[PDB]
Amino acid sequence: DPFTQFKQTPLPYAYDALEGAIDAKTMEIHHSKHAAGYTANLNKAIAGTPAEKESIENILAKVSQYSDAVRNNAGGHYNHELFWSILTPNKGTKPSAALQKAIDETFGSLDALKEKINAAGAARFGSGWAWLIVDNGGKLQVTSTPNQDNPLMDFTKEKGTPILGIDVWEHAYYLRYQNKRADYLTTIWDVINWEEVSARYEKALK
Amino acid sequence: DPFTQFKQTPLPYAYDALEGAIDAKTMEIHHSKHAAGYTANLNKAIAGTPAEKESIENILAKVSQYSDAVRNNAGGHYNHELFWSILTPNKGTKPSAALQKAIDETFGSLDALKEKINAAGAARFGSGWAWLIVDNGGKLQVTSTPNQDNPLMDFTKEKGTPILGIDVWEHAYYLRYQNKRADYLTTIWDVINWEEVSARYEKALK
Ligand SMILES: [Mn+2]
Ligand SMILES: [Mn+2]
Repeated sequence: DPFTQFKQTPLPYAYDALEGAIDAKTMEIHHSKHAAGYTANLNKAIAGTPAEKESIENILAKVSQYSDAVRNNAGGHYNHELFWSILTPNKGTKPSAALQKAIDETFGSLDALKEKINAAGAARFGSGWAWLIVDNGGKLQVTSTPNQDNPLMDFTKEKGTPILGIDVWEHAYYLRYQNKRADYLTTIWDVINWEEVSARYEKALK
Repeated sequence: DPFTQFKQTPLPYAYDALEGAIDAKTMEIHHSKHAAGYTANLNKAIAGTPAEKESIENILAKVSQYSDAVRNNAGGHYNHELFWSILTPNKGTKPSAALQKAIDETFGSLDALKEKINAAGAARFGSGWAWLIVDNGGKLQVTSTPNQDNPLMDFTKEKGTPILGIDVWEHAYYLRYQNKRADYLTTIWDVINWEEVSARYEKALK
């Protein structure tokens, strides 16, 4: 049906393509059950409200005006859509020259950035997400959020445009890693698509 | 070491005793990794603080006065300790006459109570717990809380003494049920120890 407000973008890889870090079963359930449910519930939650024809960014920017169902499913849809786009089976991507320079000046090195993201992800108690954002000063920042909340939401304290998010809900890693979230965080870097992260950074600065 | 403030209780059954509803691998990780960590981090968090010599119930009753590490691990330890005690491989336990009468007058029947708990469990977005509590007027209530929070905490909306808690963190059900939290909730009734729930009820009314 072309007329639904929100859709899942087709995945640019197979469910078993990311086995360097994420098992195939997780990819399939995570995409076709969890994430698909956020999209369907978002379409339902916005129906008949002022969010009905708004962009996802605009819904998040005014999210406190809407029901909790809009919040949780708008976050869910946005976050997962971003997450799929920043994974890849192709090894060895790296930040653009401009992103690399910004990472080095802000954190020291790519390793130092990964350490900070890993630590933020580990420190998120319960369900949530780790983020790399561009703030309203054009500055890079590492944050985390609970549940499906994100740095675009009106009430979020550390606001900015996400260029990278890593899912630390237990559903994202339990089948392969069980309690070992830190091993998931260490390993996921092998499938992060730094070309996509870099394209998002370019747009955030414009 | 007899002098630590908090210790875990070993399971009063085998890890595979609950395989009607819960896989052995989950029981082992859940008790030896997640719940062991909450106990250890609780003992560390309260050390050298006023919580250091307080009972777990008293810590929780003032938990807003302490750090997040105290709140999260005090809840974690209490909730898991209660959880293990209300599971059993002994099939066909039933509420005591006193508890059954209160259940029937408040909810209508045992099935009605189960429905209500299953619904609270399903509606808890993110990580948390579903609870049956005895409130401060002696009456039964069904609630849910986020993360490791619980009804003994000073800032919980619906306060009371828990007699039954069901863990709806993904780690509690993902290996066996994946996204199907509702199937987990339906099935877990097979292993609820109503004899322990009834003992907790009797004590709560005092
Ligand atoms: Mn997810
Ligand atoms: Mn648990």
